[PDB]
Amino acid sequence: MKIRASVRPICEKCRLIRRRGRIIVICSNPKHKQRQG
Amino acid sequence: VDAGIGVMGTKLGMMSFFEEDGTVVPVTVIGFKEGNIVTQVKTESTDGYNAVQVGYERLRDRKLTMPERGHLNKAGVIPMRHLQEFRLVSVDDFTPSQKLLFEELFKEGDMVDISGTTIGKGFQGGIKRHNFKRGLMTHGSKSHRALGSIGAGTTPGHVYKGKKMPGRMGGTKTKIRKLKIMKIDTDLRVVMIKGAVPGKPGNLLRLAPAKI
Amino acid sequence: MIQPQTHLNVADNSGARELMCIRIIGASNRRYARIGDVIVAVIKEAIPNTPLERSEVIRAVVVRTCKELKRDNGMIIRYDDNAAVIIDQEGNPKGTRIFGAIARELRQKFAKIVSLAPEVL
Amino acid sequence: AVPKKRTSIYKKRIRKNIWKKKGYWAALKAFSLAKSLSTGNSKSFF
Amino acid sequence: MKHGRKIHRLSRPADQRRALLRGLTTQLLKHGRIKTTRAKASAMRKYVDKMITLAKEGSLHKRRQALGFIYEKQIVHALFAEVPERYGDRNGGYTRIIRTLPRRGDNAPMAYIELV
Amino acid sequence: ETFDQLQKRIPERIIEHAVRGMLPKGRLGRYLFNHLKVYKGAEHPHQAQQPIDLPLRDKRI
RNA sequence: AAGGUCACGGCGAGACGAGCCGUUUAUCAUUACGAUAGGUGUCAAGUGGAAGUGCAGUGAUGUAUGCAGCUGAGGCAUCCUAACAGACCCACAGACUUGAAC
RNA sequence: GGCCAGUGAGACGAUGGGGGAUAAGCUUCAUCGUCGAGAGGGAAACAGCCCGGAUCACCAGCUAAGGCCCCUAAAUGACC
RNA sequence: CUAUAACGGUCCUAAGGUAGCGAAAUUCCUUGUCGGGUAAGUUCCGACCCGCACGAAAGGCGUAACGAUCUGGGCACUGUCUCGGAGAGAGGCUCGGUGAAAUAGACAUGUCUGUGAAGAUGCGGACUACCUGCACCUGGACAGAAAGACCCUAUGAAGCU
RNA sequence: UUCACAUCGACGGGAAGGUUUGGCACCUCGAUGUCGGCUCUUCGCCACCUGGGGCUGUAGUAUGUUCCAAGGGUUGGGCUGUUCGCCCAUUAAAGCGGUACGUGAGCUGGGUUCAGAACGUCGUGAGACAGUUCGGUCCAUAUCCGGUGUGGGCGUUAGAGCAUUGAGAGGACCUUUCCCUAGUACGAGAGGACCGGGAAGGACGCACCUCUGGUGUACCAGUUAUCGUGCCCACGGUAAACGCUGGGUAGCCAAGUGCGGAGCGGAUAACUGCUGAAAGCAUCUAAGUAGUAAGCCCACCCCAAGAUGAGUGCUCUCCUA
Repeated sequence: MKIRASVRPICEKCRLIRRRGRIIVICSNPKHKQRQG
Repeated sequence: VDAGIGVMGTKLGMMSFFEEDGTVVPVTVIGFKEGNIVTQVKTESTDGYNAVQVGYERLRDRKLTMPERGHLNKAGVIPMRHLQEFRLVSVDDFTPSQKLLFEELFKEGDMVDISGTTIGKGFQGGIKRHNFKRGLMTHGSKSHRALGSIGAGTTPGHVYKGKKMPGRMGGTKTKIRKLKIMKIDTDLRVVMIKGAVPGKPGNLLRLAPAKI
Repeated sequence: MIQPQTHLNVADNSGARELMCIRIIGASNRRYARIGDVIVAVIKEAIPNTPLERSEVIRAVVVRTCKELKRDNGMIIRYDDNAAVIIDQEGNPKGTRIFGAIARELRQKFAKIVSLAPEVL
Repeated sequence: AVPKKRTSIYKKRIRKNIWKKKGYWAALKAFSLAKSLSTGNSKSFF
Repeated sequence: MKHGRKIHRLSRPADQRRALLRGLTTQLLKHGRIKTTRAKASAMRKYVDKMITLAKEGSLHKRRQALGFIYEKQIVHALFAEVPERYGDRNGGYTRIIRTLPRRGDNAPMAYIELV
Repeated sequence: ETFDQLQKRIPERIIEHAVRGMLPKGRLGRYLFNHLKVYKGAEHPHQAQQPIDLPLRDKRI
């Protein structure tokens, strides 16, 4: 996990998904798996 | 909800059973003044739950009032003092007409729970009710054995309810759990049970199988 | 019952005479050390021809005690002194000849203390 | 320990009448003992 | 708590209680009928039953323990010459605890001891 | 304690908690609190005064 | 009236109230109840050899009677004593209204 | 002008600023409003915010501020 | 070699601290650094001298004996303690007699939370509580005392220099 | 080693909290008693450990960081009045704070350093130091609220004796090594698992006195001084509330003895998902739905219909004029 509350989608496959109210960021690399603000 | 009917018996001192392996176990000795006759069953039809109502201590008729002895003679049984039910799930086959149930049902079931009136100790302090600590016995101290602080400062303005004060310690019933059975006596009407029942020899004692 | 300020005599010839035991290991009660519990001893006095001097923290084993010892056989064993064996964490002591008798339940964890003992009761 | 204020006529007549009602309860016992002290075979009061 | 402590202690300390027992059972054996309080009455009942049955078997050892317990000299020797002739076949129960009116000044429950 | 926990556990405390804050909670709303008769079953045990159904004026339910 | 309360004899219950157990021709007989407390008689149990006498010793003392003597808060038996005499509270179909069948 | 008093500790709110850290229900000034010395209504309660200035009576009506589901008076009002 | 100053010059005074002592009843930094004691020692003892701010009759440095003096350590000893427990008295509890006191606006005298002279049983909302005793405990009533000894004001009082 | 975002993050910026030092002087000086310790709470999460997970420059052990989660725990000591802090032995870990020092109408030391004295320094001096040292009275019968126990009255629509359902509330739901799996996965070796079981502990709690004891002024036994029982013997009194000792039954107690902490029970927080659309690709979700936390609830032990919503069941009694 990364609670980076405001970082952009940073890898070239960082899809941006709002699930259950919260905004998360997924990518192929598990580094970029973030839950945003 | 209990997992089965139990009995009730009286405590008759403690001793030590010598197992033939060589161990020495401290057992309590249970007697039975009169058989635990099922007096009144309460099923799902005529009552909101299902329970089997047994009793104990056959007595003289002068010892027992008119509603009590009328209730016991409604079942056609002997007049007896003690009277308790066990709530049991609706698969029961128990007639309230003089089921003098024998005590064989606990030996293979080597786990039993017991309930009883513990011995009362009267109005005892906080040093033995709730296992507090005493103050300094010396070094100029004055709060020996006392209760200490009671609450917080100005912002509560009161003391919290359920705060540990002195009060009457013993007298209520307790249940100690999963107590492994031992050598019954089919002629001495006596059951060995390895443990320590609540109370001195003489009191009533619920003896009902486990609820694990 | 071995408090963390007791004096225990030695039960071996490791090089000490008695010890101030400090703060037992294993059983986390630490205000009641029964048999078989290792203790973080410090040397109160010793034999001055051995590499065990004064003020030396060591680990030892409580092998005798003035407090009773409940056995399942019905017996209760108790001594008149307190004794420890200057021990290492790999079983055996660094002192060979064990002085005084011990019990036999500590054979299930400390077999070298029993095998080097004069009497096992 | 020192009382902050005083009590009413209300609470005082309550407590004093509980005290005197506690005196009422210990004379029907004395009426029973005075009635058993009368003519009858009782093994007491020599 | 007092579970099973069957000594009956009075409002007096231990040795003073012993002297109250010995003196009041002594003058109880002197006059026969006596006015006590009820705690003093039962406390006389146990010990004076012990002193009637003590010199029931009139040996020297019983007479010397009995003379050791009772204060007055000439009342022990008036006792074993009286208790087998009177209190034979009674087999216990040598007194009676006839109660009376309470005492003016204390409301003390006041009792009255016989020899029957 | 949430709404589904009472509605699974004791449902007739739901409405009984809704209307108790609707009545004037003094000595008189406490008297007309007992006028409420909520039952979880499909049938009520009352045959008191032949209870006529309640008239509604609420177009949004 | 049923049932309680006082009194009574107490408790493994208890500050006081509470609570609990008794409150007597207190079994009679073929087999669980009608011994509450004290005393008594015995049995566990504690300390541990009592007094008196004899014997040995100059005497301190030891020894036999004699696990004797006292203790008996515990168990059982026993009605010998006290549970006698009483008193008091609560009574007299349980307001009014609907529905069902009888 | 004559006789004759108090008062000379102010407080908050808007604007104009200084001190502060453009921090304080902070401090000091300048104009104004209220309280002080002001009741009532709205603000859940609550000196200074809004309406408003209480001679008294009425089991009279119309309104300002503000509100119209229930507690608690009036719309479970209409249309976007 | 790194140092440190035997030694030197200069300014100002009346003179620039002698012996001995020295992180001391004196050392702020500081729990200075080292050694001893202790498992571990801001306390203790022995030293170095960087003495904020020792020092020679406001005496300095020592020491036998002495001290209800201060302080550091050790042996024996124990409920001081781990960790409490039992028993005996005088109270406490009950009954009968006698019988006050401080205090007190009237008290029909809840909890949370919020507001308010910014810490509310008394105002607001909610929740909780049948009435009334007895025995203990003292968190609140900004509890009782007693016109705050501390702080400031008085064109106050007094002692002393 | 490459690589801003495994982990730190310079130069800067934006917040929350009211736990430090501060600023204001708004309540209180006809009195709101500071700092530390003992006793005893309760609460927050900004998490030290325990439970679940993500990422890792995570091979495994152990981690680093972070999410959910405050149920429970958070040692014994040497120094100091100490808070803090240093050190020793450890432990799963030895958390930080609020409650006016949380708590002196519950209790004791340094201090608002009170009155005596001494050292340094300042002052001509009296005296003084946010310098040091020695000594230095701390009160109290609870009126009310609050609490813990325990009644009495009345009510519960006739009056009772029992028997229980349980709304609501309490307590308990804690934790560590060791062994099998297995020296197996993994690793060149060295090391050494997850998961699922067992066993021994620790604290806590409920009991009990069968054993081991402490006490035991019911007791019995030894002995000193003395006075009485006429005297010897033998006893009794006193040497506070045992003369001093030696043991002890029944009580009470633990250090002793038993037992407890159970749940393929329900729903969830973080997360992993299964189909799966708004953008014919996708995505844990927008429809539905699955695993799963020491957390919530239920089950567990006790009280419990004053639960005025006052319950349910059985049984007794209301007669005479």
